[PDB]
Amino acid sequence: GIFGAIAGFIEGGWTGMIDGWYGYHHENSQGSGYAADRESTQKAIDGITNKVNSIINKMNTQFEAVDHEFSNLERRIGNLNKRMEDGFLDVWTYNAELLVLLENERTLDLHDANVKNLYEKVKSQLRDNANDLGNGCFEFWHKCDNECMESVKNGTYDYPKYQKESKLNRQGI
Amino acid sequence: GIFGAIAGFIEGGWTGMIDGWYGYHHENSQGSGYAADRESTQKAIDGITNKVNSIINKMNTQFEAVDHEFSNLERRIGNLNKRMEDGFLDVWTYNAELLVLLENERTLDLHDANVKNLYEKVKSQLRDNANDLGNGCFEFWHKCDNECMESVKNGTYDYPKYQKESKLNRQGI
Amino acid sequence: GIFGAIAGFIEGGWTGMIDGWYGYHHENSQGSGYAADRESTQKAIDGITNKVNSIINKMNTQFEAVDHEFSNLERRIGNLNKRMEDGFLDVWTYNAELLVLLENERTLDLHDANVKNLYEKVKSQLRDNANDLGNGCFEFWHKCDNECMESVKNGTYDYPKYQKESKLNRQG
Amino acid sequence: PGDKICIGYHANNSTTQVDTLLEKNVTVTHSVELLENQKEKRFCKIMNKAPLDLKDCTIEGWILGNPKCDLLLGDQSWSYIVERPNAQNGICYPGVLNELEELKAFIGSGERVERFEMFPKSTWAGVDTSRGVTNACPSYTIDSSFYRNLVWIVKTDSATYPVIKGTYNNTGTQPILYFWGVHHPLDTTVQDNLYGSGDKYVRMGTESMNFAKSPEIAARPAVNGQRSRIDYYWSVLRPGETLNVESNGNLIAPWYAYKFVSTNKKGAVFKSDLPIENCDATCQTITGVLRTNKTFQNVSPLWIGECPKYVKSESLRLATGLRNVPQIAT
Amino acid sequence: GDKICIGYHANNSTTQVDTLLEKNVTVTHSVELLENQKEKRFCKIMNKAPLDLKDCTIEGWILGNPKCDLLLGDQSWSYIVERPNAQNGICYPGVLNELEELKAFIGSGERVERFEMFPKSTWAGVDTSRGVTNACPSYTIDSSFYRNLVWIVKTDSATYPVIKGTYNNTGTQPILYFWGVHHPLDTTVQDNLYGSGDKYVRMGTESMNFAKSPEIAARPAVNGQRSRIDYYWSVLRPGETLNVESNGNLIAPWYAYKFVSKGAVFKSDLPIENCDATCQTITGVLRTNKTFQNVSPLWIGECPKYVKSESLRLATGLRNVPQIAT
Amino acid sequence: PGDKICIGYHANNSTTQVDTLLEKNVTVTHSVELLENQKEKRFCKIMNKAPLDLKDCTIEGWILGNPKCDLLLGDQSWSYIVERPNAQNGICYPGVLNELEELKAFIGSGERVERFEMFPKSTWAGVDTSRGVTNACPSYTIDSSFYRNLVWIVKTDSATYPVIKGTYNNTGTQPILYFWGVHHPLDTTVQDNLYGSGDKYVRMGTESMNFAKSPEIAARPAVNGQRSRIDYYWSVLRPGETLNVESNGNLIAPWYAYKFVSKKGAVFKSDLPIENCDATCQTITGVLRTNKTFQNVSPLWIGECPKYVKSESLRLATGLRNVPQ
Ligand SMILES: *[C@@H]1O[C@H](CO)[C@@H](O)[C@H](O)[C@H]1NC(C)=O
Ligand SMILES: *[C@@H]1O[C@H](CO)[C@@H](O)[C@H](O)[C@H]1NC(C)=O
Ligand SMILES: *[C@@H]1O[C@H](CO)[C@@H](O)[C@H](O)[C@H]1NC(C)=O
Ligand SMILES: *[C@@H]1O[C@H](CO)[C@@H](O)[C@H](O)[C@H]1NC(C)=O
Ligand SMILES: *[C@@H]1O[C@H](CO)[C@@H](O)[C@H](O)[C@H]1NC(C)=O
Ligand SMILES: *[C@@H]1O[C@H](CO)[C@@H](O)[C@H](O)[C@H]1NC(C)=O
Ligand SMILES: OC[C@H]1O[C@@H](O)[C@H](O)[C@@H](O)[C@H]1O
Repeated sequence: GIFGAIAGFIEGGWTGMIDGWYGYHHENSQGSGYAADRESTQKAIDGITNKVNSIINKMNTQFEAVDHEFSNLERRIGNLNKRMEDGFLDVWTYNAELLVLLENERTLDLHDANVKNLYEKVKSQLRDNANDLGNGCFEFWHKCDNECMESVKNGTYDYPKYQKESKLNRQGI
Repeated sequence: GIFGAIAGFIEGGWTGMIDGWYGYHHENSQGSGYAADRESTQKAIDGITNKVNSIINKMNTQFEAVDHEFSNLERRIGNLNKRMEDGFLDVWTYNAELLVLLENERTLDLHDANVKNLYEKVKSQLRDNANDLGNGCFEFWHKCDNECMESVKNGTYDYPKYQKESKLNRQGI
Repeated sequence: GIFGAIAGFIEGGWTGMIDGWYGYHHENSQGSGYAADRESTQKAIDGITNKVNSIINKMNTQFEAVDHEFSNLERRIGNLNKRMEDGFLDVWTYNAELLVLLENERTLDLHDANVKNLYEKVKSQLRDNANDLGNGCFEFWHKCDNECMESVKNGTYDYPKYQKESKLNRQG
Repeated sequence: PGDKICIGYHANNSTTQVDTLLEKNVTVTHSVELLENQKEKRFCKIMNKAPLDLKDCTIEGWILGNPKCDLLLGDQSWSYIVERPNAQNGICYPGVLNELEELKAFIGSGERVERFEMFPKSTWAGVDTSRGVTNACPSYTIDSSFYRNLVWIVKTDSATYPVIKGTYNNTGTQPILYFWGVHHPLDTTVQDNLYGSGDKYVRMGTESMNFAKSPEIAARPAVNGQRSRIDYYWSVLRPGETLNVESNGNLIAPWYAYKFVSTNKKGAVFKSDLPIENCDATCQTITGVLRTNKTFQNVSPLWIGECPKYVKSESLRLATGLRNVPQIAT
Repeated sequence: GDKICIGYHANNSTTQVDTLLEKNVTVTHSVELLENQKEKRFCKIMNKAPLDLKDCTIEGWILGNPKCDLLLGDQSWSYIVERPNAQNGICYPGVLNELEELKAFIGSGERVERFEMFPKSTWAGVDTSRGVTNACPSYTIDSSFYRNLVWIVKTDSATYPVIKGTYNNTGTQPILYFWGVHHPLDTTVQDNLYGSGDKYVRMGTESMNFAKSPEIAARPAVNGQRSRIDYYWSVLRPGETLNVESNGNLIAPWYAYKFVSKGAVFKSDLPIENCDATCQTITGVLRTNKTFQNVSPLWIGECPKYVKSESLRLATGLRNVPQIAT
Repeated sequence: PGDKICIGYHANNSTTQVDTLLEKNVTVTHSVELLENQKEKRFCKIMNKAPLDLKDCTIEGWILGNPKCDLLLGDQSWSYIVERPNAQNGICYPGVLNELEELKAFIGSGERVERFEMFPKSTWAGVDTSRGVTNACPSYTIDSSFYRNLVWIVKTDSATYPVIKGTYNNTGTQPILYFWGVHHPLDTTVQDNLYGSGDKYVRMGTESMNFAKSPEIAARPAVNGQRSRIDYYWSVLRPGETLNVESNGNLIAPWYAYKFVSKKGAVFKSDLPIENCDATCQTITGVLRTNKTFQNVSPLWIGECPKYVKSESLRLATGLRNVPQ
C-alpha cells in the first residue's frame, strides 16, 4: 500500500478487532485481546464522512434534458440539442467516474497512513524496552501488565520505569 | 496530519519562527532560538506558487453567455440556449469548487511531509547520541556547540566525534 | 520529494541499475553491483500501467463537432453552435491538462514512497547488525557474503546468526 | 514467551469491491454506492398533482377537441402529460397543425387550462354554422362530426358568402390559447359549392400579431377519405389584448378556447405506455419513479421533480473503510 | 541537556479554508481566487464609449422614430445600453419581421454611418411629401414619420403608377436598410392612398427576393391606428445591387446605414460615467486580478470566469497552530 | 571499511520532461505522450469505402443536375463528401434554393443515392417539354441547356397552357429526395410568351406536405444574364407516400429524383487530394493513423478518432524522476 503498512509490513487485518478501524492487539500474563484506538479511528471517520458529504454536495446539480419535438426542417437544431445533451452527459459521467477512482486510491492511502502512524507512535515510546518481532508486533523486554499496556495505548508509557529490568533481560538472552 | 507531524506528534507551531515555514528550535549553553531551514522552505514556496499559477493558467478560459432575444415561436431554442449556458456554468462551478477542496487537502499534506522529513533527517544523524523527548525535540547526551547545532542542520553531524562523551552520559545517569 | 527519499536523503539515482525502477547497491570483498527489487518494481509497473489505462479508458468518448451551415437569418443558433462546441472543447482541454499535471505529481510521489518503503524493509531486517548512514546505505558490523547480500534482498536475512559478531566489532 | 503488543487494522466478512486508479477489484471493509439503478415502472403524482392521461388521444386530438376525445373535454389540471405511443385520435380531417413543435412545447409549459366559449356561433352573420361536419371526424356515437373547438363555416343557400367579423377582448389575467383554420378544397367545384365565388381570405389580428391566408386549391392524396386539406393554426392572446377575425370564406372559426395557467414547475410531456397509478413521487423519470437517496442515477436523463444526476455508469462505489484482509480460516 | 527541535511556522491569521477531509481549517497563508465586488456603472471599453439609447429602443433608433433624433446619424460604440423603460420604438403599429436576428446583427457591429439610399426623386409620379401620421409625433410636430423611410402615396389625382428604383453597393461595407408594406384597415383607405386594384411590393438583389401585397383588415387600435405596417430589414452585400418595384403600399427605404462589424447589448438602468474599464459586466465594472467572479455571466472585455461560488480560497500556507497565550 | 548495502532508484539517459502541479520541466526516466499532433495531408477511404469528390461542382450543382456536373450524374455511394472551395458549378439559373442548409444536412448523413426518372416528360399533357433550356445553364457541348433533374415546362406553340397533373406513389422502402421550382419572369411579356395569360399557380401535396406558390414578376439584378429568377425547392417523399403535382404555368417540374439511403456523416470542404489509401480516422485537414488518446489536429472528423483538445502535448510520467550521476 503506499505507506507500506496495510497488506504490507503488517500482513493481514483482524476480524476480532470489532470496534474500530485501527487498533492494538495485546498479550500478557493477565490475558489477551483486541482494542481499537478510538482517537485515530474517530478522526478518520470524521474525515471520510466529510469527504463523502463534500462529494455529494458538489455533485448536487443536474443537467436538464428535455422532451422537445423537432420537425423534418429542424435536423440541424435537433442534432444540436442531441450533441449538447450527450455532451454534458459525457462530461458528468467522466467527472463522477474519475473522481471515484482517484478518491478511492487516496482513501485507501489515508487508512494506510493512520495504521503506519499508530505503529510509529508506539515504536518511539517503547524504544529498546521492547523487541521488534515482525508484522507490527513488539515483544516487551519486561513484564507489561494491563496498566502498562493501557499507557502504551494512551501515549503515557514510562520508559525510565522499566529500563533497568529491560536491560537485564536483553543481556541474558 | 496524514504524515502525523503537524498538529500531530509535533503539537504546535512556532509564532517565534518568522522567516520560514519549517524550522529548527535549539537551546544551548550559548543561547536559544528559532531558525528556518531555508532550502525546504524555498522548495515548498516554489512548489506551492507553481501550483497556484498552474491552476490560474488552466482556468484562463471563459465560457461566454449571450444577450440574445427569442420570440414567442422560439421557446425551444431559447430554452436550448438557457440549459446550455446553465450546464456550462454548473460544470465550471463544480470543477473550481472540487479542485479547491482537493488541492487544499493535498497542500496541507505536503507541508506535513516536509516537516516529517526534516524531523527524520535529524533523527538518523543523531542516533543514540541524543534522547528523543516528545514533540519533535531531541536532548543531546553530549555538549552541543552552536557549531554542532549547525552541523545537525546542514547535514554534517559527526556521530563518532561525540559517541564516547555521549555513552558515558547516557548511562552514567 | 514528498516521501523524502528520491532527490532527498538518497541524493541521486543509479544509471547502473538497468533492470528495475528500485533496488540495491552492495559493496563487498567479492565486488560491488546493482540489483533491482523485482517485486516492488513489478507492483509499480502494474499500478502505473493500470493508471494509464484507466485514464485512456475514461477519456474514450469524443465530443462531435459538426460543420452544418447557417443562413443569414441564423446568426443566433449559428453562434449558439459555435459557443457550444468551443465550450466543450474548453472543458475537455481543461480536464486533460489538469489531470496530467496532477497525476504526474502523484506518480512521482508513488515512486518516492516505494523507494522509502524498500529502505525501511531493509532497515528493519538489519536492526543493529549494521549502521544506517544518512543516504539509504547500511554499513555492516559483520562480513556480509554474496549469500548474505542475497538474503537481505530476499527478505530472509538472518539477524541472530550475526548478532554476536556484530556486537564485537560494534565494541572495537 | 514474552508480553506482546501489536498494531493492526480491522477486517471483516465483506466481499464488496471498489476500483481505484492503481488497482481494480479491491475488497474493502466499508463502502457506499452512490448510484441508483432501480425504478418503479409507472407514473405517479408529482407535488400531489396527477398527470394528464391522454389515453387514446394525441396532444393535437386533445386541444383541438377531436370528437372522440370527449373524455378529456373541459377543465384539466396536471403536473405533467402522458401521451401513449399509439394513440389513434389526433387530426382526423387531414392537414397540418402549423408550428406544432412549438405548440407541444407551449402546452408542456402549462399546469392548467379552462375551456370556455370564445366565439359564440351567433358571432358570424349571414353564414351557415350547422353543416360544418365530416365523415373523417366521427365521434363514437355519430359518423359525421367535427372538432369541439372549431366551427366549419359554410355559406347559406344564397350564393354569396358574406364578409364576417368577430371580436374577442381578453379582459382577463390569463393568456388564452386558441385555434382556427383555413379550408383548402380539392376542387374549384367544391370551393363554389361551400363558399362564394371569387378571391377568398382569412385575416386576423391583435395588437401584436397579424395573419392573412387565402385558399390553396388542389387535389391531395386521400387521407381519412379526404383529398382536401385544412391548415390548422394556434395562438396565444395575452392579457389585455383583443382579437379581430375577418373572413371572406374558407374560415374554420374558433369556437371554444382555453384560459391558460403557466407553471412554476419545469413541465413535461412523456411519450410512454407505462401505467398511471394512485401513488406519489418526488422524482419521476420517463421510464419510472426513482425513490432514492443516491447522488447519481442511470435510469433516464428525462424527468420532472427532484432527481439524482444522470450518468452512464453501471456503478459508482466509494471506498470508506480500508483494504479488507481477513485471516484465512481453514 | 541541549535541545534541538524540529517544527513549523505559526501566526496570528484567523483565515480559514475548506478541505475534502475538513472544514474551517485555519492556515498561515492563503489566496482568494474569487472576485465578488463591482462598480455599479458602465465605463468605456478600449477607450471607446458605449451607446446610450436613452428613451429609445433599438427599433426606435435604427428605424429613426422622430423622437429619437438625438441618436440620428453616425454612431461608434464599444457596446450598446438599452434602457428597459424606453418608450420610443415602433410608433406606427406593426411587426418588425425577424426582429431578434436584427437585434443580434446590430449587436455584432461597432459602427454605422447613415446615408440617403433612395432620394425621394427616385419614385416618379408619386407623392413623397404627404406621408405622415399622428401615430409618430416628434417632440414638436404632431404628425411625422420615420426618418429612414418614406410613406409614399398617390399624387393629388390618380393613379399610382409602377415606381422603380435601384441602388448599387459599390462600397466596401455592408448596408443595413429597411422598408415596409402598408396594410390599410379597409378598402376605402386603400383606394384613397393608392390606386384601385391589386398592388405589390417587390424587391430583389443577386441573392435575395421579396414579394408582398396588402392584407386589408381592421386590427385593434394601437396609437389610434387600426391599420398596420409590416416592416422589413436586409443587408446589401458589398458589390450587390438592389431593385425595388411597387405599384402601391410601399413604405420606401430612404436612409440606410453602412455597417461596420462580439459586442453586447445591455438592458440596464446603470449610469454611464466618465470612467475607463478593462472589464464590464451587465451589473457593473470588475476591477480585479482574480481568476473567478460571481458577479455575472454577461460581459464585454477581458473578465474572469463566472462561477456560482461564494469564495474560492486556496491554502498556500500550512495549518495554523499558534501557542496559546494567557 | 565495512561491507555495504544501499537502497536506490533507476536513472537513465532520458532528457524527456513532464510538468506537474508543483514543478515544470521535470526530467523523468520513462513517460508516455498521449496526444497526437501529426497528420497525413490527404483524404483516404474510410470503411474501405471511397469519398465522393464533387470536383468542380457544389452540392447544389450535383443534386440539381447542373449540365456541367454530368461526370457526377447517376448513382453514388460514399463514406463522406468532399466539396472543393472554388467549385464553380452550382445553381446556374439564378434563384434561391429554399431550405439550403437543411438540405445540405440531410444529404450528408446519407451514404448512397440512386437516380431514377420520377416523372416522365409524358406526364404533363398539352405542353411543350422540349424547349425548356437557357443560356445561363450551358453544358460543355451546348450553349443552352438545363438541369438534368428538372424539366422547364413551357407553352405549346399553339396556346394555351392547360392544367397539368402528375402523381407518383413511392412503393419502395427508401425515402425519395426530389426537386422542383417556380419560374419568376422579369416581365409580363416573358410571362405571357412562356405561359398563358391568367393567374398561374404551382400546387403540390402529399399525405403530410402542402405546397402552393404563384409567380412574382419583377426584374431582379442581372445574374448569368438573367433578371428572371427561379425559386427552387426540395422535399423527401417517405416510403408509402404519394406526391400530387398540379399547375397551369411557371412549373419547373421534377424529372429525375433520388432513392436515398441513410452513423456519422461528413461534408468536408477542403482542397486536399483524395488518394488511393485506406484509413480508420479522417479529419477535415487529414488522416490520423495513431494509437494516441488525444489529438490536436481537428474537431471535425469521420471514423474512430482520438478526442480533440487545444493542448500541444499531454505527456504522463510513468517512470520516476531522472537524477543521473
Ligand atoms: C555546516 O556546518 C559546519 C559546522 O558549523 C560549518 O563549518 C560549515 O561551513 C557549514 N556548511 C555549510 C554552510 O555548507
Ligand atoms: C534467497 O537467499 C538465499 C540466501 O539466504 C539463497 O540461497 C536463495 O537462493 C535465495 N532465493 C530466492 C528467494 O531467490
Ligand atoms: C471486478 O473484478 C471482478 C472479478 O473479481 C470482475 O468480474 C469484474 O469484471 C471486475 N470489474 C467490474 C466489471 O466491475
Ligand atoms: C378591450 O377591452 C378593454 C377594457 O374595456 C378596452 O379598454 C379596450 O378598448 C378594448 N379594446 C379595444 C381596442 O377596444
Ligand atoms: C540512450 O541509450 C539508448 C541505448 O542504446 C539509445 O538507444 C538511445 O538513443 C539513447 N538515448 C538518448 C536520449 O540519448
Ligand atoms: C400507392 O400504392 C399502394 C400499393 O401499390 C396503394 O396501396 C396505395 O393506395 C397508393 N397510394 C395512393 C394514395 O395512391
Ligand atoms: O363528404 C364527401 C366525402 O364522402 C365520402 O363518402 C367519400 O368517401 C369521400 O371521398 C368524400 O367525397
